[PDB]
Amino acid sequence: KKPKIIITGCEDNVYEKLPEQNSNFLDVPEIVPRRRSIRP
Amino acid sequence: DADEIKRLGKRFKKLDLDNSGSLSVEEFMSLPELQQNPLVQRVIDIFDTDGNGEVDFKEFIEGVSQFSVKGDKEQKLRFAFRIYDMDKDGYISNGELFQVLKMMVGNNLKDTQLQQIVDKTIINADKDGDGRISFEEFCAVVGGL
Amino acid sequence: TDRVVKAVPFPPSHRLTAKEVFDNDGKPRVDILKAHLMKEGRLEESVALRIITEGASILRQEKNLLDIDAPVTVCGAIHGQFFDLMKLFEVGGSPANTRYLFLGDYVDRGYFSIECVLYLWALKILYPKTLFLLRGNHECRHLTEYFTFKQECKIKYSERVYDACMDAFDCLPLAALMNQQFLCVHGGLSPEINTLDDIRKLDRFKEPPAYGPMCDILWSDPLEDFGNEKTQEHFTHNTVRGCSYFYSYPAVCEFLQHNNLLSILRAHEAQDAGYRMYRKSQTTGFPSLITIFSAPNYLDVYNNKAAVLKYENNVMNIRQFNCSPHPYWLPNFMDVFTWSLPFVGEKVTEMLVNVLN
Ligand SMILES: [Ca+2]
Ligand SMILES: [Ca+2]
Ligand SMILES: [Ca+2]
Ligand SMILES: [Ca+2]
Ligand SMILES: [Fe+3]
Repeated sequence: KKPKIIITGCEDNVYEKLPEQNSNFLDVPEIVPRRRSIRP
Repeated sequence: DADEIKRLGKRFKKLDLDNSGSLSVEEFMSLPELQQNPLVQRVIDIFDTDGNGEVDFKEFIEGVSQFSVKGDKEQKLRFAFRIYDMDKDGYISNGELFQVLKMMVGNNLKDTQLQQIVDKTIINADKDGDGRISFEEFCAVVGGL
Repeated sequence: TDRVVKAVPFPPSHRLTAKEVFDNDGKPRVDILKAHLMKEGRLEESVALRIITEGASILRQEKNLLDIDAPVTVCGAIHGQFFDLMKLFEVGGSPANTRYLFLGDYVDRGYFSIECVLYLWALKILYPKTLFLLRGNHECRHLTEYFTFKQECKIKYSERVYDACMDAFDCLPLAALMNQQFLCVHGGLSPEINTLDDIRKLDRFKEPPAYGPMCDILWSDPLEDFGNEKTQEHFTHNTVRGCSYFYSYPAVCEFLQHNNLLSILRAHEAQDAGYRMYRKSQTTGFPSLITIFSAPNYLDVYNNKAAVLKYENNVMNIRQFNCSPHPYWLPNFMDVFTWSLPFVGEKVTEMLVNVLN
């Protein structure tokens, strides 16, 4: 009596990549295993 | 201290390539250690107090003197405020903050991303609603939290 | 008259009042809220505290183990992605005519956590019987002061709003029993929870401790080789999280078979496709474990899809969706004066250092 499973997919994400920070200029700080989040 | 005036006169004299009593931007850029620097022009504009496009020896001393250890926190923040305030109207507008930041960031941020943080900075730091940040509004965020 | 770029919207400064948000019956107007929040518009601090308190009152009444019946949409971790939350409600169905069960992790990571809390708390007030919010590992006082949520409340609003959320997260239920078939938690199982009454006996109104079943409800994770185990150790130390346990495939199957359940819906772990159905249980025929992740393009670098689970008409429809454009923020909500002032002080100093020689 198990239910039916259906996947309704979509297209790939469309986002904007931050340009690489030239350390000579005023650069933006960086943000910080790849599956689970972060320990306390 | 008249000793410092005589000592800085020789250094001001070497920078004067045409010996005109004033220092142009191209005479400053003769220094190889000032090429890679986005705020050389802003300092030149702050030191200049007439609009001749040049810093004379009286403008040279008046500008350099604000950087000695003898100076309260208001002197240092006065010059820092004048970094963003381009037209020298006493306040920093949205464009003046976007323009100066555009020099320092180069191309590490796009125009659409630099403008967003500029507006939200003024929005959470404009205690009067005039659309600009004043010197007291500029000090309430710098130095401490 | 002095704005170079007009391609981005100038955020409004008018704080929404108590009359523009709440109607004459005490019902929050979510239409004015969504339109204002998406423009990065702030609310009045009295209104922001009012939405938190009236919502936490409804959350304090609810039980530790909620009874939810199909049809109901099951969401995963949001992680402060408010502009992706707007697409989640369009994929999973409007909340005015669709049941919702969130599995926690509404704050931290994404720089729109307070926008997510205010909007989900306003739907909880407007729909106190059809929308349900569970607790994650991030809805505590320890992680929010470490993952920029406290900074988000102090910059956008005030520290008093942060204190109200720490008292509202304590009211979030721990688990949910969906359609008398699935156990819906955040992290997973616990070595101290054999029956569903063990979930009911817990005092959720507190900060999640480092031990006990309440910590394992929000922090535990499945084994990396869930379903293909070397041993039969049901619960081993979760070495990735530093706390709680790793639950195995025999552990979940024994739990599903002991309480006569089908699967265990959870979040707490990121998935490349927004979902993951683990190994089928030999005594059920249905996936014994199902991870749901509702954050598309996690941390703006993962480039992952996010999926929602719409269980209706005996069909478990995992519906995926991609990300949406969101405004830019400097790390830790830093202004442009704090960011550029060191560069101003340094490069100007280098000038006179070489000018004066
Ligand atoms: Ca000259
Ligand atoms: Ca001059
Ligand atoms: Ca100005
Ligand atoms: Ca002002
Ligand atoms: Fe989590």
